[PDB]
Amino acid sequence: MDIILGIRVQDSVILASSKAVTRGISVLKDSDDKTRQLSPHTLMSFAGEAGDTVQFAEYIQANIQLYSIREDYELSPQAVSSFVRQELAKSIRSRRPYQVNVLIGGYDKKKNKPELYQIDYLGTKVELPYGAHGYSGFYTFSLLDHHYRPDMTTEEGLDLLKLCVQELEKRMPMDFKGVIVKIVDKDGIRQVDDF
Amino acid sequence: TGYDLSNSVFSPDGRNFQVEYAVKAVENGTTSIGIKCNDGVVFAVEKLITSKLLVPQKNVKIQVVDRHIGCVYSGLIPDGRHLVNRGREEAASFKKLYKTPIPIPAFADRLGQYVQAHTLYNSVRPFGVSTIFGGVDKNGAHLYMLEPSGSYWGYKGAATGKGRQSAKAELEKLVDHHPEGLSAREAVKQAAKIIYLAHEDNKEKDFELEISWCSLSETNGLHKFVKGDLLQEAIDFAQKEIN
Amino acid sequence: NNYDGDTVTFSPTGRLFQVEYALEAIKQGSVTVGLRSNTHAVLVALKRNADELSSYQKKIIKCDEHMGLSLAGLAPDARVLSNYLRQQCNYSSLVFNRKLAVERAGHLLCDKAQKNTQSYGGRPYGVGLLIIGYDKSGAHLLEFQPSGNVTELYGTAIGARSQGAKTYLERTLDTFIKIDGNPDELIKAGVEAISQSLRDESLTVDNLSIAIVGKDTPFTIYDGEAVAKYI
Amino acid sequence: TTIVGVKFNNGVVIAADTRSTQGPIVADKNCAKLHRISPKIWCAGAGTAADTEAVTQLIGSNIELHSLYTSREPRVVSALQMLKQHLFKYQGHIGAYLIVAGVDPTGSHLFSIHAHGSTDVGYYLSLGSGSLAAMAVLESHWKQDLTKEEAIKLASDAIQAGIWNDLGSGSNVDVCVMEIGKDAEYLRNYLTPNVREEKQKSYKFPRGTTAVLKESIVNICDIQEE
Amino acid sequence: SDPSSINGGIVVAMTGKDCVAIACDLRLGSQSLGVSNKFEKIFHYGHVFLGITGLATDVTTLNEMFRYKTNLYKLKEERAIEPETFTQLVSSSLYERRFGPYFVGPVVAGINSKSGKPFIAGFDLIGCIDEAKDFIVSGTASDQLFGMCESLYEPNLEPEDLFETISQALLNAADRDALSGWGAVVYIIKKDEVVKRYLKMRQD
Amino acid sequence: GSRRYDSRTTIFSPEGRLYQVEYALESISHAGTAIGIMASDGIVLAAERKVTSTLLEQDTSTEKLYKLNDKIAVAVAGLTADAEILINTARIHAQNYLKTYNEDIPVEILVRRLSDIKQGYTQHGGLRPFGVSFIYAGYDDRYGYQLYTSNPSGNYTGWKAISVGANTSAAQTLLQMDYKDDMKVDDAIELALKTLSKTTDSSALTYDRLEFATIRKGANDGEVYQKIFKPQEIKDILVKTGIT
Amino acid sequence: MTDRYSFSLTTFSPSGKLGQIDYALTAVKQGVTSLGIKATNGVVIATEKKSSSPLAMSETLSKVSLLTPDIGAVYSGMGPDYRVLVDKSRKVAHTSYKRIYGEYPPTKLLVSEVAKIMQEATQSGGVRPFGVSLLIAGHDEFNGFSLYQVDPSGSYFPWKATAIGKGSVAAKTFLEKRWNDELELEDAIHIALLTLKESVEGEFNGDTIELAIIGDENPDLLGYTGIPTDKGPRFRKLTSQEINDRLEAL
Amino acid sequence: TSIMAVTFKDGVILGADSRTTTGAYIANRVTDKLTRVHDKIWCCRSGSAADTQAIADIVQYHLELYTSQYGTPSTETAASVFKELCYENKDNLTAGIIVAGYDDKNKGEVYTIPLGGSVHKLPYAIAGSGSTFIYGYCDKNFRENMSKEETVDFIKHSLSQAIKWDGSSGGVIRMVVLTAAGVERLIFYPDEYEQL
Amino acid sequence: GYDRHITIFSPEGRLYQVEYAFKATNQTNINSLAVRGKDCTVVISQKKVPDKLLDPTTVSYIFCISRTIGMVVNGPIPDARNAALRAKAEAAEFRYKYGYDMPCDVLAKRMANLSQIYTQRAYMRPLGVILTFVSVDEELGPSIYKTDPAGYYVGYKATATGPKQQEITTNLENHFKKSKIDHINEESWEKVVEFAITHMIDALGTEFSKNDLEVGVATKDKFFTLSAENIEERLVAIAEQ
Ligand SMILES: [Cl-]
Ligand SMILES: [Mg+2]
Ligand SMILES: [Mg+2]
Ligand SMILES: [Mg+2]
Ligand SMILES: [Mg+2]
Ligand SMILES: [Mg+2]
Ligand SMILES: [Mg+2]
Repeated sequence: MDIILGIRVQDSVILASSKAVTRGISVLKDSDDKTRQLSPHTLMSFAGEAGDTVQFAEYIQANIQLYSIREDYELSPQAVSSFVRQELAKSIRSRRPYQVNVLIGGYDKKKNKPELYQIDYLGTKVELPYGAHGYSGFYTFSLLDHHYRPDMTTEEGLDLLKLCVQELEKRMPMDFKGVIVKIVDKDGIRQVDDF
Repeated sequence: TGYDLSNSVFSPDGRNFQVEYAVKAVENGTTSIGIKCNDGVVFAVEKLITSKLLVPQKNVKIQVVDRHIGCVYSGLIPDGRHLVNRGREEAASFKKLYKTPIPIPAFADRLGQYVQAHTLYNSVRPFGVSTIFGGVDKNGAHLYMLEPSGSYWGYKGAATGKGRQSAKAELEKLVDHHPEGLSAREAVKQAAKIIYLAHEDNKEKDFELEISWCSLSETNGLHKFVKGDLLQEAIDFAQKEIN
Repeated sequence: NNYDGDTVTFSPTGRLFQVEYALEAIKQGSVTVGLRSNTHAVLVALKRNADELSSYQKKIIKCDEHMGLSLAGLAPDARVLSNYLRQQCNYSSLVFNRKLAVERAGHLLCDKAQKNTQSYGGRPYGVGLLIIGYDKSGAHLLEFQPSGNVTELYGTAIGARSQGAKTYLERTLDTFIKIDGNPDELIKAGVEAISQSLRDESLTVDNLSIAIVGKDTPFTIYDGEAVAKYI
Repeated sequence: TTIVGVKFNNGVVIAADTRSTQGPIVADKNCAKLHRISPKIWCAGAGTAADTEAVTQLIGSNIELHSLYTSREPRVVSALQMLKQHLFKYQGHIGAYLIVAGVDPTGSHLFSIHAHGSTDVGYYLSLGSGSLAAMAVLESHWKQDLTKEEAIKLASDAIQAGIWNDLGSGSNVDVCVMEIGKDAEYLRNYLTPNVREEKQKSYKFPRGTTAVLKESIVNICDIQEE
Repeated sequence: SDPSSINGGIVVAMTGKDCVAIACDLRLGSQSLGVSNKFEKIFHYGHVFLGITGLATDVTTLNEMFRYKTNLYKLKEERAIEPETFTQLVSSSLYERRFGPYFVGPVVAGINSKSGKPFIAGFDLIGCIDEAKDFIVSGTASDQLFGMCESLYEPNLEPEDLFETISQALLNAADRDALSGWGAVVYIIKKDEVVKRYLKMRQD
Repeated sequence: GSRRYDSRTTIFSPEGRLYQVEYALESISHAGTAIGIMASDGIVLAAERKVTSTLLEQDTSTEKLYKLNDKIAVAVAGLTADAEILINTARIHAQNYLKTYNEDIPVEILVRRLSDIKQGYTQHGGLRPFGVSFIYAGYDDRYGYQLYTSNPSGNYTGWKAISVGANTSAAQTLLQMDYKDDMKVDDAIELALKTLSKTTDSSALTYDRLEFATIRKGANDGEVYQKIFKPQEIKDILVKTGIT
Repeated sequence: MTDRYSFSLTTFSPSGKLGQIDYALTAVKQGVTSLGIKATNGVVIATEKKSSSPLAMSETLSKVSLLTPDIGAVYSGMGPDYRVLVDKSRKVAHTSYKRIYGEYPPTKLLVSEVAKIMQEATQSGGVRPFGVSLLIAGHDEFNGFSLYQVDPSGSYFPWKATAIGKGSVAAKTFLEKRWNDELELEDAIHIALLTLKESVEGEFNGDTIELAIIGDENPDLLGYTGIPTDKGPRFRKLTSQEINDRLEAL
Repeated sequence: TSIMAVTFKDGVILGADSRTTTGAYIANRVTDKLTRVHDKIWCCRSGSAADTQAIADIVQYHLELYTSQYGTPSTETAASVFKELCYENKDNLTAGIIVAGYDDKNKGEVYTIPLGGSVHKLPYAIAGSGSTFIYGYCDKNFRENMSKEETVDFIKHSLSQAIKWDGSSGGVIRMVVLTAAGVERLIFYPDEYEQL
Repeated sequence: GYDRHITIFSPEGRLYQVEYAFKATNQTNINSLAVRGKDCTVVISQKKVPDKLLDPTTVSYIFCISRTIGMVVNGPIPDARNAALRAKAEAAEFRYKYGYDMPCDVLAKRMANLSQIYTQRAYMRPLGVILTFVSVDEELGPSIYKTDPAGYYVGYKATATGPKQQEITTNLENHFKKSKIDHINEESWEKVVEFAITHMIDALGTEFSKNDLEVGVATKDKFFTLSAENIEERLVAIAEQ
């Protein structure tokens, strides 16, 4: 559970997350989905220490779902990201912090804009056109810095994402067993089943 | 009215009726006394034999605190035990911190403050006992008597319970006839007599005499129960005086 | 009257009515007898049923190998107090490798009951207890009242019509105290004592409950056909 | 940091340098190290600068409330007792090293306090990294029955020794004189022996030297009417 | 490992004639990796400006904390907080975390609305106040900034001259620091107008 | 013990009413009337100060209208001291929300929170309830302009126009008569003052006996402005509407 | 033990009255008269030193109290209740303000804190309300001079001038005729002494009257020199002699 | 530090040097290590200056409160209070205290409380870093029931040697005399005791 | 009518439990008097030992609170000792925290504050006592400060407490009306005690033996009580002129 990438194009946010889970010297699973839907138009991917990642993600999910029911209203991606950041900033000075890095990809229905937020385990939040955690950015950012436009289509974003994964697969020592790719737009969240 | 329904309420007189009602429970109890002698103190109590089935000399009433203090009380016996348990905790913490055994005046105030605290709130009931206690410390012999209000003074002789008036009169004679003082062995004899004389107020049932003493010369300043020959000698002296 | 609303209130004559009302619950309870010699101590209890389909309410509770009691009044209060005695007996054994003296057990029960008579919110215990035991000073019998008063006796009885058994034991005092080294005869004296408190009903096989403890006898309870011998 | 305290005829004087440092870098060249606990009780602090300021303010606040409660002017022994018990409780973790001085109805007083909560009495004291340089001067020139003028001179000379010889100390000398039956006189920058010389060159730039991408007015005003 | 240099960044403030200036770089990084070139480190509450360097999560947390507190202040006091008062509030708030501190280097800048007096102040991570007349510096290139400010600064500079001085102090300091740069902002603050200028600089 | 002196503030009557809530509402019925009117382009808050004095410093005085944040204000009817306790709690809640989500708190969420605090005092704790009724005037980007009221029971409801305090029966009838949905702020200002002028127990309605506030998008472009009226400004609007 | 009175002792009656607050106001009515007058360049607060015995030293009993260097207080009603409120008010000025902002609170906010404490004694468990009404005079930079009244309920109101206690109704009428927005501090003191004479039966002099002002900064009362911005307290208690001097020009 | 207390015919005398060090720097050369906890009950302090001052202040408080309730405390009682604080907080304290006092009933008494918080009643006691060098001298020269003048000489000579060899000890020799006659302070300067 | 049982306001704005606590104050039927000299403060109180079985040495209403502060109490002995213990604890704590001896007036204020709390909090009853604190304060000199169940306190030139307080008060008032000073102009405390006893004799109209009185004296740095023989010497001097 180490690779997560995100890219915000014209009308959508695309999140790509690796499928591998390793216990010791053995790869236990090659189809793991490192993501949770927080609301119909907000998706969060995650990576960090074993256990903490899913526990934190599900805890956030429960809280946003609770808010949605109470107010009969979907929080904006910005509001959700701020809530998540505070929880991590809270957590870093706890007895045992939650070692979890996240990307939040959401489509704001009010502003009609896609939004990508990158938050690390310290509670360091930034809004970006594209982002990553760990070492993923070391391999991929030079390609994204070169090819990225803000007026890219979803299809062009997927093609640039394929190039990023290919570079990861070439130069990265670990085998991460490919990625699951999900798109967040005005119509909601869907998974690209062939990548 | 209604001032007597709740503890710690001042009546228009400035009285705490609940404490005064606790005194009634004390006045209902058996007679207990204390006598201050030349180098110590003597305690004695009337134990009513309600039935033949009571095992003689087993239901002990006088209680020791630390190793140098004796305590006896009249009224609600459980309340007295509760007070002595506290007294024992107070004496232990004093000795723990200061090393020396608790002085009698110091011990008297510890009991006094605790009993007084049970007159401050409506969530507790006052103590239904008057406690006579004392012993020997570094400054000599001390005898005290403590009431339900928390009030206590030092005494030459003390008495409480149903036959307190009779006992007091007897104690007053001893004070007048012995300004130089009374010996420990004499005080034991006199204590037996006074309980026997005070038993006229409880003449329906027969009773059992119980005596204890702390004396610098006779008990090395430690609290001990009067047993065997010395107890019988005191009983004989007492029986001779009533006839 | 105006002074019986709670345990924290003395009456004008210095009485505690809630404690007296708790004492009344014991008088409504079924009769139980206690007596001892110099070698053994015995409990005899008349158990009470709800109706003919029901069981007979147990009256005797074991506290340790050398100690136990019988109850009269609120049974759940006896369970609380007997549980406390079990713990205290057990604390003495585990910490000091020492069997708890019966006299000390009585002092502990007195103090526990007393706290419920001086504080607001609580209530007095609504049960009376007869504690028998054999310790380093021989056989013992104690009577517990929820006022806090605990008394060591040769023999006694508590519950409804207990006065009849108590008078009998007061007559028989010189006889039953001398029954040393004969458990069956001591029990007989107890069964004869409790018989002085019966009216209309008699001692049957599921009605009678007996317990005994002594010199070389652990605290054991007899019920059912084990007491037919004494009927 | 160099701080000293000196007793004299009818009172006490304290003094300090004005350099605060973060490692080898000078953070502030004119720092104020003479703190007021109460009008006539002043203290100077060495060690962790935030701790010396915080502990002085806290005890100063409680001293003020105590003074109002008792209808009496605050005493130096009270400030001392409150400071030491606070510092002792925190077992040296509050890194405050103070010289406390003042006048009160009892007289004039001078004490030092360690961070772990130990205190000392003396006629002359010094604390901080330059305390050895200062104490050398004090041990050479101190005498009994000093006048006000002699004490101020001795105190400032002791700080100067720290300024010139200790790298942890520098810039200016601050002084506060507390005399019996008088207002305490705080003499900020009593000596100024370290003014920077004029530079060889002016480094004022021509306007338009810096490249600019965007300009905009920042709205600092509240939401407007109409 | 060192929390005060993980993310990098710098802030500098200066006083001039009837004006103050405060400036900062725009970089946020994860040690060697540059993450954001739009991470502004200067915030304002009414007319009082606060720059914060150090650990980025604490920068964001403290901004939110001081917005929180200055908003309550305003509702109760019925007036905007002044630079002198806010400085004490920052100090108090930092010291309350004495043994678990925010890893930051805050810098206050502003003009008192009643006296018209220019004001700047700096703090260490635990609350100690540095109230300099001339300039305050903070961040991973504070040594560099001290060097620039000490030589470039002169008192009583006019607003547009102060802009050039503080800009050149920031830029050249940042270009000698690996963890600072990636853009820069300068605020020029007068009693009732504030101008914000983004500077062009090298992007390495 | 202590039970003897317990009034038992959180019990039902045989009819299923909460004694203390009902009696608190009786208290509030003697408080100065406060009115809220919602228009398409803003909200008006108008309230009557209780029998004042000439020596009262009006320009620094506040007993009726309070600011919770930049978007939300309240009008008070009842015990002023009780209100300030709740007002400060609401101010904190608004800032807690803003810190957490980085967005201004929606009006209803603030109202529900305060109303829940009132509710708690009626169900547990054995304490007397807050003798306060609020009118909430606020704006957010979900529902726009909103009026709410809450009372000591902790029940709250939404309104186009509403009154609390004294003579609410008379006031509500007058508002129900003249209120229309397409009404504007300037019209609502007039309606509020006219209603107070007719319902007041005083001889005449003057500037020194009033507190007034508006919430307008009459702030330069897409944003909202709160205006707590000054004594001279209340005097001017009284002349403009033709009451003095 | 334990405080088992966890329920309110002040409750609404069927008519909507809070009895204990009304009764606390009645206790205030029985109290000795105290007043306050605000001038353009200051505020004055005054009261009678009703000595319980001539053997008592009435100088040791301070009815007018310094809360901060720029804020003072006086009362009518129960003296002991006032004394403990002054202790709490002095402390809260530090704990909830000075230790946070490094400066003393403005008058209105300190009043607000005192009011809150008095409100809580009206709702919290097992307590009665305070049996005092306070008059708090003060100055701060941005609000200028101010005068506030605080009642047992916790309600507070700002005044140009007012009176509380025994003869407050007559005194307030007297103040309405004399007050204007152009009064100088010495004029306000003169009016205060005139007003206070009406409610006093016996001796009327500097030893039986207690009077303080919030006015100009007093650098002579600061206790130290050297800091220009620190100019001294605005609160000053007038001496017995200073009062008598103004009673000759009465 | 060099401290000692010595019982004699008329009572007890406490003795001490005046040097406090931070490493090799003498932070105070005129320290008063003889500390009053009650009128005629004093103590000599060694170890952490912070700890021993804190302890002594607490003891002074306890004995002041004791006196208000129960009258003058015995020296044994004072030693017991010292011990309770030192024993129960042994993990967090570095304190070596000698307690000395005069009763009329008991006369002069000396109690030493070393690091662990144990108590030892002795005719005389020595403690502090400098005491190591005078175990031989003090054992050979101490007699019971000495005169005031003899006891002063014994302490003066003993602490002189402790000062001579121990770098952590020095300055003036302070002494406090506890008898029926009252409390007397003595001081002896280097020029006096160095030539002994 | 539960407003009379606990410390809440009656319709008249009164606290009846406080008023009834004042009445308990006179339950002992003892009168006390306090006066100030030049260098001292003297307090005298009647001593009545009605029972022959009592140890008269233990019968006392004068307390040594600290080395400098003395306290005489008017009221029942249980509440008196309650107040005495608390005052001793407060005085000792003060010295530990603030590094100097607690002043007489500061202790009086503290005990007065504690008493105020009992008049406001329902669960605590007032103590039925009046406390007269005496000392020679290092700043204020000879000091008399008295506290009551209402939580009221004030300093005094002289004062009297008990059933016949008015007679003693007027007697003292008349003397100070003559002398026109705030104290007894006398060098020795012995003569100040003689003044105090003489004026109590005049005011009450009763003669005293050595066992009928109890005397406390405050001087600089100590407060002490006189023995019966010390009082006898005082009574002899009074009779011989
Ligand atoms: Cl207090
Ligand atoms: Mg990040
Ligand atoms: Mg330590
Ligand atoms: Mg760079
Ligand atoms: Mg680069
Ligand atoms: Mg040496
Ligand atoms: Mg009360």
